[PDB]
Amino acid sequence: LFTNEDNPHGNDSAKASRARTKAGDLRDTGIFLDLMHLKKPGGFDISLFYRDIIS
Amino acid sequence: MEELEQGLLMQPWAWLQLAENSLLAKVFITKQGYALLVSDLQQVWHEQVDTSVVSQRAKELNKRLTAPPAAFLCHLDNLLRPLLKEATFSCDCVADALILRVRSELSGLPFYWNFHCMLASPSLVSQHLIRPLMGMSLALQCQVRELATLLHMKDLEIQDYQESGATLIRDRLKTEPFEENSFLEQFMIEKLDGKPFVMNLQDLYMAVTTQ
Amino acid sequence: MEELEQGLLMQPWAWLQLAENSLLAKVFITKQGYALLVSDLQQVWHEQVDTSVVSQRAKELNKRLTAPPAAFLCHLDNLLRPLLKDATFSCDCVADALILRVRSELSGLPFYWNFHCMLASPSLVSQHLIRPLMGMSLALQCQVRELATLLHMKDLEIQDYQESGATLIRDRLKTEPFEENSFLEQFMIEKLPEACSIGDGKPFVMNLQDLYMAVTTQ
Amino acid sequence: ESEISQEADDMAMEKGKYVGELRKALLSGAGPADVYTFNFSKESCYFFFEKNLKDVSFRLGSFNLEKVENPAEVIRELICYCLDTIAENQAKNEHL
Repeated sequence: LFTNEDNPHGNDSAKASRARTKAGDLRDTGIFLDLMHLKKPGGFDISLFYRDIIS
Repeated sequence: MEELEQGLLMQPWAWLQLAENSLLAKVFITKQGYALLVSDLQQVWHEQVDTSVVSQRAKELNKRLTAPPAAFLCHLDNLLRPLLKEATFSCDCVADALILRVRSELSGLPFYWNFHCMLASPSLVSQHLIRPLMGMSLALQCQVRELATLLHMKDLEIQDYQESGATLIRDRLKTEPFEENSFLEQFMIEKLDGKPFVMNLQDLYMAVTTQ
Repeated sequence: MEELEQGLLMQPWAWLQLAENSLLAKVFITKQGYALLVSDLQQVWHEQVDTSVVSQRAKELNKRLTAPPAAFLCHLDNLLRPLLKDATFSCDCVADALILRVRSELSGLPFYWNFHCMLASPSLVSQHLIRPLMGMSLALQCQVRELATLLHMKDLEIQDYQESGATLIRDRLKTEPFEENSFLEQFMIEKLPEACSIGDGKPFVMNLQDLYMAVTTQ
Repeated sequence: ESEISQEADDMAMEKGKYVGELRKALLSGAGPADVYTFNFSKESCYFFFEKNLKDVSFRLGSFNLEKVENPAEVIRELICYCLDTIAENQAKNEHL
């Protein structure tokens, strides 16, 4: 998954919690996701929120 | 006794734009002589003397040019007018024989002028000026205490904001119980020339220097 | 040299026990001696004499020095308490020459001794008695402003909590967000006459001194 | 070059401004708003000129006089040159 959003979760935290739950579900299932900087390549400025449980 | 210094202290300090040192000088030349208070933070020129030095400077270099003291005081008043929005003085890196050099090219032939300077008195920096600075420090401490009390009561009101609140919380900004040790540690460890002093306190100094 | 000012500015701002005056005077116990340092930016009266000159003035100008300098050094060294345990320093403010007669009295018969405020050293004073202004600015006038900004972001958090729910109900906590300009204006117009707190220096010994040591640490 | 540095030191001004003032004062051109007081004191037998402004007296220059012995020839040559340059300007005007 590639996008310019380092943390698109300024919206309701319920959506973020549901996304985290689904990420845990797919990790249990065996699904792995990839995201990396697009807006500002380099600088480790990406994945402000996704750095928690996505690697 | 108090009239001249009281009137001069209300006058704002004039930092000279020389871009090589810090100059905290007061100028107010309207009447009762001239108040040319030149100070380089180490020696203030108490140049409140009578017309003796002005006359000797004007006559020892000009044997054929004379100007009245009224013209002199008018020119002194008009000296620093286009500078408070050049009359720049340049020092040198030479030994105790402090000879100021003015090599401005105005007519092709260099103009010669001597800057008389006396010995710097080491008994000029411990009597008065910090006492108003201690008053300003006390005012700042009172402001800090008021802001801390405001922070504390706002924190108490925030404690009311979790039972009637539960709004959108990023979960990375929870309010822990206030601890004095952590407060002091964060105030001490982390958030702990002359030019920054003047260009940071020229505006603030006029606020409390009156009362 | 590079040890008297470093080993002397660390003295906590402690009021000397004068009978009448309330001057700000600090001196720190130094193994090499003592030098009363005062800083107020207008006129210095600081006791600092060369060893040689006081040596000749004691050998062939002062006949009252009936106690060796070792006794004075021992008394200076064996003084751990800054504040008097209960040797009152009296002054006679009757003329310009403020002769602070320091009655050297240990226990019993008061030894006869007196001070004299001569000219201080030019180099050391001119080099190290202008620093406190910049030391105050760079540290304190940045820390205080950062505290004010922290209050400002706390107010921002309060206001965008309010705009995102959690509407305040009771009138007791119903208070407007703080403004620096309005606070300064109301201080100048209303509470400036009643906020003038000088007295005898109540915060000078409880808050000013420690924060000033924090300022003068660097 | 006897008394010019005071007009650059007292009011602390550099060259160019004085050059421009000389060029726009010595040549043609005047301002109705700014009155000019060219006081040539014949009664006192003392030659000097003053420029008054903001009710203060300053200095502008000094000009000692030495009588010339051939004024008629120089004036006649001056008027002849003026007529010649009028003719040249008119000829250039008609050619243009």
